Amino acid sequence: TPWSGYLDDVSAKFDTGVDNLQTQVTEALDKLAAKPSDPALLAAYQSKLSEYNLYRNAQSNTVKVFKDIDAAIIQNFR
Amino acid sequence: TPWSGYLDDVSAKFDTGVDNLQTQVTEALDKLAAKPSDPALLAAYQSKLSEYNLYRNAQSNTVKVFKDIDAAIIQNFR
Amino acid sequence: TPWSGYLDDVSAKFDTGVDNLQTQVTEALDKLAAKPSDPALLAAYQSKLSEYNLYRNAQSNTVKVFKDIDAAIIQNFR
Amino acid sequence: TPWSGYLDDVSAKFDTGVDNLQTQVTEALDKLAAKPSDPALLAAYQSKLSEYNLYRNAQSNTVKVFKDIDAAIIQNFR
Amino acid sequence: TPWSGYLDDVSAKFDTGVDNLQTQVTEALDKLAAKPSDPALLAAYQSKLSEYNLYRNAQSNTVKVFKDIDAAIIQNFR
Amino acid sequence: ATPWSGYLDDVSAKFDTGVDNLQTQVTEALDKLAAKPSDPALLAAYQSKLSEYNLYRNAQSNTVKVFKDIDAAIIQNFR
Amino acid sequence: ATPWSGYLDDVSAKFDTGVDNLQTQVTEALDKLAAKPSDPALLAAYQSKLSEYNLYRNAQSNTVKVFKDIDAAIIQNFR
Amino acid sequence: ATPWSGYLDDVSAKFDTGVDNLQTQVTEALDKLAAKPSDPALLAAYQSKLSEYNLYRNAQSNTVKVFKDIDAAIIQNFR
Amino acid sequence: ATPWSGYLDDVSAKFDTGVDNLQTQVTEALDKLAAKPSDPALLAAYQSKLSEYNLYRNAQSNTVKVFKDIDAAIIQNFR
Amino acid sequence: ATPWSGYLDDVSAKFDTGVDNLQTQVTEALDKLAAKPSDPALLAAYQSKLSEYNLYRNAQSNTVKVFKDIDAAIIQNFR
Amino acid sequence: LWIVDLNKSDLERLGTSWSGSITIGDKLGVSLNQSSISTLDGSRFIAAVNA
Amino acid sequence: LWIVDLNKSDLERLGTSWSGSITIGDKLGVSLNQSSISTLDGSRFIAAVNA
Repeated sequence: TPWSGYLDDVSAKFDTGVDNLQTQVTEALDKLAAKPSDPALLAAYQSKLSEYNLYRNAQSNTVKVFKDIDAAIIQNFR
Repeated sequence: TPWSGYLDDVSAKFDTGVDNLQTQVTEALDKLAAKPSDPALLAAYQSKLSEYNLYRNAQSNTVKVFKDIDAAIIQNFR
Repeated sequence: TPWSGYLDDVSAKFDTGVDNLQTQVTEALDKLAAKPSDPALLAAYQSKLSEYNLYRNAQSNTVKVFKDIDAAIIQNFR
Repeated sequence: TPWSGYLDDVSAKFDTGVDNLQTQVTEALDKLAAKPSDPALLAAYQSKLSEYNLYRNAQSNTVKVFKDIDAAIIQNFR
Repeated sequence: TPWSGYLDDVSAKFDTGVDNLQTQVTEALDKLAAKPSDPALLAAYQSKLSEYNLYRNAQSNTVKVFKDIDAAIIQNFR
Repeated sequence: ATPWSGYLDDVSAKFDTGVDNLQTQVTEALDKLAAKPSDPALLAAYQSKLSEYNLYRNAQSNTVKVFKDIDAAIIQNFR
Repeated sequence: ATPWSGYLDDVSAKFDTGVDNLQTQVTEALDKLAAKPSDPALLAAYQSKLSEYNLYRNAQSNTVKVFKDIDAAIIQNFR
Repeated sequence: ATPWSGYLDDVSAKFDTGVDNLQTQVTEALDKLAAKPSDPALLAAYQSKLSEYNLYRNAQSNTVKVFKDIDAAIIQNFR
Repeated sequence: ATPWSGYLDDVSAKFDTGVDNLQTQVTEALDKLAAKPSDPALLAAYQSKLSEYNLYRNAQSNTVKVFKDIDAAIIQNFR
Repeated sequence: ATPWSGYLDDVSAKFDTGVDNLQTQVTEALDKLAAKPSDPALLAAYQSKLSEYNLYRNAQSNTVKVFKDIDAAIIQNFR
Repeated sequence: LWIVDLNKSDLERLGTSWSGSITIGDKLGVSLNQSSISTLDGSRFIAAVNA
Repeated sequence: LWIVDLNKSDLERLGTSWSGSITIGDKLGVSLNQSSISTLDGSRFIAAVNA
């Protein structure tokens, strides 16, 4: 049923390496939406949202580099 | 006519190596198109689309190299 | 009714995916321009515009990828 | 009717396959030239023109492969 | 073997001269088909398939050369 | 002696034994980085490593193609 | 075996060994400043250290990237 | 006597003997700058040196490739 | 007895003895680049050596066939 | 003493005496460009000269081969 | 024409293998039954079991 | 026709290998059993063990 390649494996390593951020960022937003003027919740959500921004940025570039390295080999088969 | 030469076999091996990718690639497309602005769907699609690209490229180059091996033998029959 | 290709199908999938966003943007810009200084209208308009941008951008990059996979296969018919 | 060869039949199968693309692609241009800065127009023209490109390349490559099969058989009548 | 001419002896020298390449390439194909995006599997298959190509070419040209030498000698019995 | 090998296999193995352990170094430094994606030391390491792995596989595949071309050019002249 | 290293990671290491201790100093300063955030002696110090570390990392990454591009441009011409 | 060198060798070496000392100047400046990364007089020097080195290595490899093609086209016609 | 060698052998061997050491230079430069695949100096050297080697083997194999085709043409007229 | 020249020699000589000076212009261009590779005035000229040289050599070779095959085809009919 | 084929087979694998690495004092690496560099600079052991 | 094959084998491997690098000030360094000095402070050694 499921099928997974090397590139999606490389993504999965990130998904498993950030154990819970996927949920923490969702919750901290709800808390802040409840009372936006609390500087505690503000500092928390700033921390989380920056961590999420980096996690996604690095994930995509890694995948893209491993695509290019494969294309450059398959080009030489002929 | 279930007739399948050696080249057909060589190609079929890839089709049966990537069991479900053929449809996963469309499932991901449909759910992305339902809500284009979601990071989880974007990150999933990228990793599937790239795998499908490299799949079709290796598939076609292998076929061509085998054809060029056969033709050089058949030429020597004279 | 008129002939449509595979790249047409893949394009139209987005047009049908974001069901009304083209209309919603055409409306929100009119009601904004009718009173440019209501912050509720500004806050409404910002989302629709950002959504439209990401929509059209994903739409075109997908098409270009599927084009180049096919040009890569066709190159080996020789 | 005028005389038509086997390569003509093969060629014409494509033209009659893509019933209307031949003209859709021109109308799209005539419209887009009217307002070159309409993204709804651009998104359509990109698709039509990509389809046209793939159509013409598949056509020519097929014709050539059959020319080289026939030439190879005719060579051995001697 | 029931019967083997000089040309067969020549061909068999190549076959017995390459130990197991016949199967090595076969196995490498299935491995790569399982993970078409692993660089290691790609770099392995490129090598095996190149080696196989050269093996078949060298094999087939020699047999022809030896055929022409014999045909030339046989002609002069007349 | 080894299961079998042509001259091209040898040219490949010369790279694979020239970069002594880069394959595992890269395979693990990722497992570090993924667990704490936001540490600048870890990033600068992974950048430096993946650039090496890129160039390695690139030059590896090009050399094989050049030797295959040189052999085909001679075998063609027998006939 | 010695831990294998290439060219690019040795140019990378040149900076790490150029800045003898900045890596630790940057933490020490943060530690003492966090202990007493309103002390202006500490603030100007931490400002200095952090402004240093930022240029250190930037110049490092950029130099590595240029030395990658120079190699890829040559390796392409082997074909 | 001296290691055998062909036409392409004697073309490539022309560049090396053209840029008399650049190969050293680049490493010199690199070390001086790594000693004190935040110094504008060093940065403004190393930018120039590295740009020169890039252009040199690039134009060298392109010219050697063109002179390979000119020869192969002639050799093919012998047969 | 001394190994018999003909006219085509003679013509072929002139190239081998004409290129004094190329045949080994291209092996050393490979072992080096393989030891450090990411140094531009080693790349710029190997590009040259591998080009010269490719051209040598092509010119050799074409010239031998051109001679073989003259001898085979003359022997046909003895009849 | 002076070389015997055939007909193909005359054909080749027409090109050699056609490009009066290019043979040396190319070399001078290279010498100065290699002396100062980063000057676009030098580069813009060398690009032209090198391209003219490539076309000249290519046309010369292709022409000679055609005459060879016409002669060979006539000679064959003597038998 | 009667053709008959019969087969029996019995198989058994059981036990363990080991390898690992330590580091002492930033003086000494030690590695046991690894061809690795012991790259971690910290103690690792790895058992392998099959039954 | 009776065809019989019989086979026995024993092997054993045991012991240690050593190499390292030592540095005295900047100006001096020594490499033991290794092509080059580790550009490293103090000393380092490795004791590969096979059993």
